[PDB]
Amino acid sequence: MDVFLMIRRHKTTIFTDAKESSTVFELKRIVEGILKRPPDEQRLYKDDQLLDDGKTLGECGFTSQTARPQAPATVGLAFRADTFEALCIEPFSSPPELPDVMK
Amino acid sequence: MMYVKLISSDGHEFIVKREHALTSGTIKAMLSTNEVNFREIPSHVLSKVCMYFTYKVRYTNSSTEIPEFPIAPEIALELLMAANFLDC
Amino acid sequence: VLRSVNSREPSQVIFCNRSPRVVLPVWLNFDGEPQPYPTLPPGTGRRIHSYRGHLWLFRDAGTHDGLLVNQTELFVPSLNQPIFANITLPVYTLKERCLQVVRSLVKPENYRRLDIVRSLYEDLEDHPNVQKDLERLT
Ligand SMILES: Cc1ncsc1-c1ccc(CNC(=O)[C@@H]2C[C@@H](O)CN2C(=O)c2cccc(N)c2C)cc1
Repeated sequence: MDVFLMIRRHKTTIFTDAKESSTVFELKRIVEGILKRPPDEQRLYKDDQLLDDGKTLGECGFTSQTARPQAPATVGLAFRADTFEALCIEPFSSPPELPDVMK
Repeated sequence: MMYVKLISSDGHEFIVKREHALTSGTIKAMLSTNEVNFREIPSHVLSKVCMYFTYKVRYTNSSTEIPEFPIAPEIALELLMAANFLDC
Repeated sequence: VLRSVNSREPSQVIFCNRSPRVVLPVWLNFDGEPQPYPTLPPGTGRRIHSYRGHLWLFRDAGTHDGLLVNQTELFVPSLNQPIFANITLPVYTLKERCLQVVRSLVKPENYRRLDIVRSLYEDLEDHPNVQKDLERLT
């Protein structure tokens, strides 16, 4: 079962998919191939919860029916500087006010 | 390589599969160092464009029962402007 | 050209709406004129009486947005057990989906008041319609 995600850190957003049966560590290996930082220098989060390496994405609550192509689930990411930085995700820009003609 | 970077007007960096980004003729032309800057497309719009790529690849021919692609009213005009520029 | 054949050979069909839209079935008569039929709510099915060689198309009842039937535009009942007509949403282009959302929020008299290029005002005004889809025809 495929799950569709947004792996987010600061102003970086990775759009990727993974199997529900795949692990948190295997997702760090995906991040490594893109951002060139090893899994030991990474922390993955579901909201404020730190995810354990050996757990499947499905056990972590990333399911095919919630982590959808058109509405992907967010995975937080923090790197180790050696100490890990606090989890920080920059919000996307705010949409302008609806035009009078649209309200 | 396998991924490309799409940067919004407000500096958000969106990393997507090259094959997903190449679905847009505009992006394909802009790529040909695996990075494209969109000076007029803000993050609340570009994030939706990336979600569309995933949706299109997943649901094109087919597996049956396609869900609606959602667009909040507040983003609709700017997303229309971007879809028109990107030929999406 | 695009018209039903007067076969007079009955063919039972299941119109199965697997879209989140209210569906308008449209029968193309013997002169090729579109005849609207009763609507189908979102996830409903109807066992209907049609004929071999008769032509049908399916639209969103409120906006006339194009729908697919058995992954194509036109449905022709064949020799029968009823023939299953699976009505679904197409994967609309992002531009077409955006045009659909804008049209649902703005009155046609107010399209001109939007701060967009003229070509987009024309795209908004060129709302889906059966007649334009029928022509062509090629
Ligand atoms: C209940 C429902 N919900 C959605 S649609 C729908 C519905 C309702 C009634 C019918 C009855 N079947 C037909 O009217 C078929 C259909 C076509 O094949 C034309 N046709 C003919 O009897 C026919 C034949 C010759 C000439 C002409 N002029 C007609 C109308 C069918 C569908």
